[PDB]
Amino acid sequence: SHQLSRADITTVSTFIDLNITMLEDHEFVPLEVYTRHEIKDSGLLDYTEV
Amino acid sequence: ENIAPYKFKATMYYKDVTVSQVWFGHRYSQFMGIFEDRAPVPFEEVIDKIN
Repeated sequence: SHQLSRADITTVSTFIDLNITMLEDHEFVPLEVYTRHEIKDSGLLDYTEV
Repeated sequence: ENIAPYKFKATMYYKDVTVSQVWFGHRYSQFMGIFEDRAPVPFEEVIDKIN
């Protein structure tokens, strides 16, 4: 009768779709609640400075 | 939490009053006492004179 392209025929999927994605490369910045400085400044007086 | 102190500029007006007692020997001079005190500057002197 005639030739037919593959895309011309609907295809049913025999594969189970298992979607696994990698974990995003995540960069941890230096985060400090109080720096050694803030902490040194937290003192009401510094004997050294005084 | 704000562990940092509240900071502000101030101005200290005071007079360093040094009374030195000196003994004068024949060939030398010696301090027999140095009283150092810090006196407040009165308001009438900070407002009228200094400022």
